[PDB]
Amino acid sequence: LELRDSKVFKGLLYLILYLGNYMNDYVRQAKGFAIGSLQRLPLIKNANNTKSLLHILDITIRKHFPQFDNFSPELSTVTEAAKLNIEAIEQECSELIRGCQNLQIDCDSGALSDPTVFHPDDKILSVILPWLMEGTKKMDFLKEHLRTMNTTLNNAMRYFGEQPNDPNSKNLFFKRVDSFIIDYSKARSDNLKSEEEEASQHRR
Amino acid sequence: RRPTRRLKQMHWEKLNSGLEFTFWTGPSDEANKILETLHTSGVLDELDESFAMKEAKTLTDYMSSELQKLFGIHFHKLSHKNPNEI
Amino acid sequence: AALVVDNGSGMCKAGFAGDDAPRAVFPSIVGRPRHQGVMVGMGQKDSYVGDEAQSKRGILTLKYPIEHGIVTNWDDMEKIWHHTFYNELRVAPEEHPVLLTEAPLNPKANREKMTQIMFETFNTPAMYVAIQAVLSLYASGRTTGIVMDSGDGVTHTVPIYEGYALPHAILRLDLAGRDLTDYLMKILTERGYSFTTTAEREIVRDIKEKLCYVALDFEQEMATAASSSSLEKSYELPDGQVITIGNERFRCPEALFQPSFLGMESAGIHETTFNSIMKCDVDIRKDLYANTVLSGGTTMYPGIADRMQKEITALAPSTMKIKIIAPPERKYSVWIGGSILASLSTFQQMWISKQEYDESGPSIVHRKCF
Amino acid sequence: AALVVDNGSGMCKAGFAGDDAPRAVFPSIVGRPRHQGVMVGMGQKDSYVGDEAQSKRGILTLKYPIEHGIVTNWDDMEKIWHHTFYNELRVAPEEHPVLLTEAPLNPKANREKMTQIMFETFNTPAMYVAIQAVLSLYASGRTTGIVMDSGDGVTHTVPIYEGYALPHAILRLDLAGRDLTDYLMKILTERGYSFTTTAEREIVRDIKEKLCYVALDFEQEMATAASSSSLEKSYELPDGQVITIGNERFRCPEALFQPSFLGMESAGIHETTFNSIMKCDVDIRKDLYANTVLSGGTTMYPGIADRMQKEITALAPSTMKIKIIAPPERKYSVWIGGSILASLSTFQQMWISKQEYDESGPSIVHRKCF
Amino acid sequence: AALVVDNGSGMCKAGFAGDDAPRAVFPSIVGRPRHQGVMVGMGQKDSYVGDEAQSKRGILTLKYPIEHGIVTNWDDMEKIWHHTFYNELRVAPEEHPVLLTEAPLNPKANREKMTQIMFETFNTPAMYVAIQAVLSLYASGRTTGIVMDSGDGVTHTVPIYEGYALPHAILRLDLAGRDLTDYLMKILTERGYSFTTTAEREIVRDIKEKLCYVALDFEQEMATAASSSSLEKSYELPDGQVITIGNERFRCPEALFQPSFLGMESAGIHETTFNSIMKCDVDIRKDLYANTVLSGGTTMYPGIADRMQKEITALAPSTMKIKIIAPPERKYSVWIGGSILASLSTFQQMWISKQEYDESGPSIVHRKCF
Amino acid sequence: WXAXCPA
Amino acid sequence: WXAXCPA
Ligand SMILES: Nc1ncnc2c1ncn2[C@@H]1O[C@H](COP(=O)(O)OP(=O)(O)O)[C@@H](O)[C@H]1O
Ligand SMILES: Nc1ncnc2c1ncn2[C@@H]1O[C@H](COP(=O)(O)OP(=O)(O)O)[C@@H](O)[C@H]1O
Ligand SMILES: Nc1ncnc2c1ncn2[C@@H]1O[C@H](COP(=O)(O)OP(=O)(O)O)[C@@H](O)[C@H]1O
Ligand SMILES: [Mg+2]
Ligand SMILES: [Mg+2]
Ligand SMILES: [Mg+2]
Repeated sequence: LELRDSKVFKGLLYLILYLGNYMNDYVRQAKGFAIGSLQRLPLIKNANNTKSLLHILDITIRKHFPQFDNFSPELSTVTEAAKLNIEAIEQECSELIRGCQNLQIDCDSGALSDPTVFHPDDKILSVILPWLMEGTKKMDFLKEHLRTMNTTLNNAMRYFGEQPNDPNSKNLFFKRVDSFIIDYSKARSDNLKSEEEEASQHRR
Repeated sequence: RRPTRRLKQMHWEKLNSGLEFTFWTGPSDEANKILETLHTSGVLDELDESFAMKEAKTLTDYMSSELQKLFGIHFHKLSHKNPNEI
Repeated sequence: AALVVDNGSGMCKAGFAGDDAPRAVFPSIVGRPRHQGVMVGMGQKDSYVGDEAQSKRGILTLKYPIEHGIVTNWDDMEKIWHHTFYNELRVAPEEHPVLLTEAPLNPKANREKMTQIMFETFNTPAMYVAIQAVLSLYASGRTTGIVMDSGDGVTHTVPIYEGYALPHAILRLDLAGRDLTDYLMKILTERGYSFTTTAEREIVRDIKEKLCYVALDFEQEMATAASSSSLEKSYELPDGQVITIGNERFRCPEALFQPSFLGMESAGIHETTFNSIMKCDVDIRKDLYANTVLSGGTTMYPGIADRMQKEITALAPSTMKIKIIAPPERKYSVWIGGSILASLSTFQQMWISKQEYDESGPSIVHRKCF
Repeated sequence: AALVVDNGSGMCKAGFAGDDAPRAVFPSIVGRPRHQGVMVGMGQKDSYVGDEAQSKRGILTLKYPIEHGIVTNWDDMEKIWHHTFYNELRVAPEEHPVLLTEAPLNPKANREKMTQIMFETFNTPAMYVAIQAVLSLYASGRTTGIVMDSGDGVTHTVPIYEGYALPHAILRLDLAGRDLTDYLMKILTERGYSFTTTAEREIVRDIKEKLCYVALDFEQEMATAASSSSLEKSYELPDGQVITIGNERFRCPEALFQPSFLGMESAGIHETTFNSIMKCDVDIRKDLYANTVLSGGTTMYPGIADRMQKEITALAPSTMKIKIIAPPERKYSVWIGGSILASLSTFQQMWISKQEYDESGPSIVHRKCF
Repeated sequence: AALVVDNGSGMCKAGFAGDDAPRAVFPSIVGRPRHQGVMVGMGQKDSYVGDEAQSKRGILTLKYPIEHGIVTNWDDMEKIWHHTFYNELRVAPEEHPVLLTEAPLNPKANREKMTQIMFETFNTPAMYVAIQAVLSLYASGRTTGIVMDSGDGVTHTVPIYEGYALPHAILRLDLAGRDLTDYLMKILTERGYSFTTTAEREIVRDIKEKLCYVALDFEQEMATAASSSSLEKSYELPDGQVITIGNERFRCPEALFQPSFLGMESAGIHETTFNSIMKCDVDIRKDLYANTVLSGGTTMYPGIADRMQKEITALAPSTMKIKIIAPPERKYSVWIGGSILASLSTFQQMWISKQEYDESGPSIVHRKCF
Repeated sequence: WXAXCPA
Repeated sequence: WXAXCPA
């Protein structure tokens, strides 16, 4: 939701497209691109290979676009979400419902249903039943939360043009955005280190 | 506005299918002011000078293309010898 | 003259088309100083690449940019390629096309990244990328056979046919030179020698290349080594200390044929080669058996040709005939095969021209050179 | 009953099988008087072993017979064992079997001489050698997990899926409590305190045992200590002077997680645990993550369990759950586990009989024990 | 015109950058009279510092403001610098930067007060504090080698490889010429000469600087000295008395290699250097054995180079070639090395400017100097 | 040890 | 020094 409702990220994306379309040929003047195309920025170099397209984007942003000066603090949940595996979380969580659903048939009509075979000193029935009702109430909350995350993630995906049906895109969605963020920060750090030292040398 | 000289092409993947639901479709005024700012800022002029590509520097066979590769591989020891010698 | 640069996990070989030996062969490492510098005015660099890193490896943290055949650091890989052209070869790639070598079953991301990096940072006029295993048979002079590609990365068995790699029949194997190097220091601690740092890993690699060998019979050699001191050999460390290894000579290379020593469920290189052949068609099975070629530095152990032939003979049917081809130049088989392909007159057809790259984009590498 | 002797680099614990605590716990130091005896009234023994040397440590040169878990001086080790059986345990070894402990990945000559000494000097009826880390898991009532042992010489991570340890995934580092003591006295000179001699080394160990603690966030805690006060603690030396230590309280334990302070390229105690788990099977990784067990005196710092959990969580995938188990009596976990093993009825067939050693010599220790 | 002041425990050498020899060398002693003046005509002062104190050493109580490389009296230290700049160099420090030297492993408060005093009492434009052992390597012109800097209070070894120092292998010994002087006057009572007062210590120091030497074989020379009188030498006291010293000539310098005579547990200087090399990595040990550099006034004994070579050769492996460098001007190696540093063009970016000190304070020296 | 460390 | 030695 934060990425979808961030005007700074959209504005920065619009700026890159205009810069890219200026260099591109008239036959490939596209009006949009996928998020995965952001990796081509560091691999383009000038004549002396000193600076990249991302390197000069830092100076341009920090000279005529003060609004997009620093978006990393604005979008921090994206960086944290990049370390999570959505497919693994979905598989792990959905396993719990399968266990709970199977437990209900076992306690009510399965092997555990019959109390004759139970030992007299066997409090398994007297322990599972109080917890099962409480667990079911917590279980519906997890089911709602799973669908809520799936709906929001899918809605935020088609907004950026990513394919939701592709399993590859679901896993690597926030990581691709995170990969662009660290690249921008590294370029900004390199830009400050090179330029400030040059200015200090001239002053002294 | 187009540059006077060819520059480095920054290829992309384009958009999956079309602009049916993506935010690129929306013609918000925020996108418009970026175009006018870039057209006036001293950025497009700098791109032509620094990002000019280094030109290109380029450097009757009835025989099957596939079999050409095989013959050179087996007879690599006789590259310097004419076909009359082979 | 088209450059033939064969990047590798352990060593990268560079040269020119038509030559019979690589011009520059240096280790593929990028080391950085872990200690602060006190002497001013020396102009010490920030990162050392190649032979410079090895010479000063005592005060560096050597990191291999390529691990298990996948480039985990695309910033250090550009450093090595930059060092290969300007420093070791002293040739500008502006007027020389560059030939690169992939690995079997390579991810598509690496394929496009290699093309994008060199076509922009180095802007070479042309490029062609080929499989390392495919080039191994080209150097031997035969186009059909099965290659037991091994090295410092991951062992690959690629049964190529008519110069084309079979995609389904390729079997991977993580047993390589680095695993044996790590296993050698684990069993060398039984005699009281402790090599743990990355600087001392290079020392163990020197021991493996000079003293280690493959025994024809493991059980017979084990009893002989314990009974008599004939098998023991002495090695001298750079600091002057003399070490002695008694039975580790034939125990570290033996891990190739018995991976259970390292705890891997997968079978040895003797069974992987047999398994790969079975995946191919029945009619072409006869040709592959008699045209098996070893390649890479891992298969350079003395006696590995005889041990492989004997062990694969039992697994194979008695009707089949075994002929393990082990050329003496198998260390540079990948590079030599690349030079042969580059020098071909018909090789000009499948160049990836700079002009064609711009109009098509990085995706041209998948369909042009395959 | 069977004696359970757990010889350690810093301290050695001896007792009886079935007991819940070691009977005698004394430092494993042998000291000799450097000065010349002047009086004749008292005995003035040639050498002092154990707590006797600690009391008179001013006039002796304390020497540790064990370094990094390897017995460097076998003449002094015979003195300690002779002191354990005849002065502390006050029992005859000729009637009771003896159980010993050896660190993993040790020289074969270390445990070969242990068998020879036991069966020729003390004439013990039986003997056995067990891995120190394996016994640490038994004291916690578990048979599936990873044990993070850390003492004076060795800090080894031994993942134990079943009753037997996994040999291929054992990681051993030569960074332990003794290394931190040498680092503590190195950074203590920054405040003007100089401890050089071995007698002064025992003073530093007392400071480390009482004031040092592991900070949850090293970077944040360093800034807090920069504001002075609220963190300096006063310690009283045996002379009588009062010394104050500030940021040195958490800097010394921080060398565990950042070995770069000591100039060692090896990874920290948090990464070496994650690396050890990664060498196991995918199915077993789930159990090892949730059953991590700490042991040894080095892991007794206040807050090491909390800091270790945070570091592993960042490295490990977020799906897995991390649960670090820190038993209150983890200092004596190695001995307690040995007591359980010795008291078992099934273990009676694992003893090495005196006749068995005679027929095969000292070499039987490798084949039987593990 | 940077000032290079090398304050030492015994002597402080002050001069100018770019020269080859120190401009002024005087003892670093501040003495005050213990009597009361009787003549009013003479312009008696309160305290005498430098060569003036030595001339009147029979009356004053000489005190060393620097002890073991640590300034134990900051009131007296200011007097020496005030005497150095305005009387010996006769220059104003308000326009020239000052380079200072400090022993390694010194208290952090020592160099903090050095920065504060000059920046507030003399108002020097800049500063830099360098390690004494590092500067000694600059004088020799080398870049790799272990430097033994045995002075008057501190004996320290700092190994440097290709300009990158190793902070973990630095060993410091608190045994130097001043401790030998204290030991020399102790054994001089065995013949009938009693030197007790601080004024008479300078007489003993003159005896050591002319007659003492290092014997190649102490055990052999001890028997020879007790069987003849060829080793006896006669020295003339300032009062006219003639004293004769025999076996004490090679016994006082022998405490350097066998500190057990002084009652210290520290190893000899030959073992300290070897222990420092052993702490280094294996790959750099070969280059450190052949580039050992000696400096300081303590290492000026006749034959110390030959004795050190023999002692290290026994400990070092036989294959290695030990080459000890003993330049004839090793007494002023620290100052000469500092002259090259101050005159370097690259060094102008590492000066501690006044503005940088103003914003932070005395703590700036920690993060800007090694 | 023998080669490496001190032990 | 403070604690240890004399300096
Ligand atoms: N003579 C030899 N004997 C045994 N092993 C060797 C020998 N030469 C090289 N090796 C091993 O082979 C590895 C070199 O692998 P290499 O073939 O260069 O990899 P790649 O195929 O990627 O180029 C080294 O790490 C070394 O351990
Ligand atoms: N309370 C404590 N806090 C910090 N460190 C401790 C504590 N108790 C013991 N240690 C450290 O543990 C080491 C010994 O631990 P232990 O494993 O019991 O002996 P050993 O290492 O000889 O087997 C000592 O060197 C000491 O530095
Ligand atoms: N020619 C000499 N032979 C032996 N020892 C000497 C000689 N000259 C000076 N020394 C000793 O060296 C000590 C300090 O010398 P020096 O290195 O100049 O001091 P610093 O280390 O402060 O520069 C003096 O105490 C003196 O005893
Ligand atoms: Mg290869
Ligand atoms: Mg222990
Ligand atoms: Mg000096």
